[PDB]
Amino acid sequence: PLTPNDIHNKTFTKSARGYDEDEVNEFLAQVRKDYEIVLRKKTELEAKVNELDER
Amino acid sequence: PLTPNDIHNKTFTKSARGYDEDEVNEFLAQVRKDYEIVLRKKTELEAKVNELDE
Repeated sequence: PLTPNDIHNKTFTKSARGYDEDEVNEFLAQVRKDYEIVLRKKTELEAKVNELDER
Repeated sequence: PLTPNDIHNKTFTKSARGYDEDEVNEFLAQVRKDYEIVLRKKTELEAKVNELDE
C-alpha cells in the first residue's frame, strides 16, 4: 500500500482548470498525518504480538 | 481525524492552472482504499488483542 512519504511526494499535472493547489496540498497533508498515525499504531501492535508469539 | 468516506466526499475549489482533477481523484481513490484497509486492520487487531485473555 501507499506510504506516508508516497502521499507527501505525490505530484499532479496542472491543467487550464483544475483543483486549487493549496487546498489539495493542505488536504493531503491532513490525510498523510491521519494515515501515518493509524499505520504506526497498527505496526506497533503487530510488533508486540509478533514478539510475544515468537517468545 | 478523517474517515475514508470523508476522502471520497472531499471537494476542492476550482482554479486556473490547478491540479488535474482526474489525477487527483484517482490518487484520492487509491489513498481512500489503503486508508480504509489499514484502519480496518488496526481496529480488528486491537479488538482481538483485547479478546485474547477471554
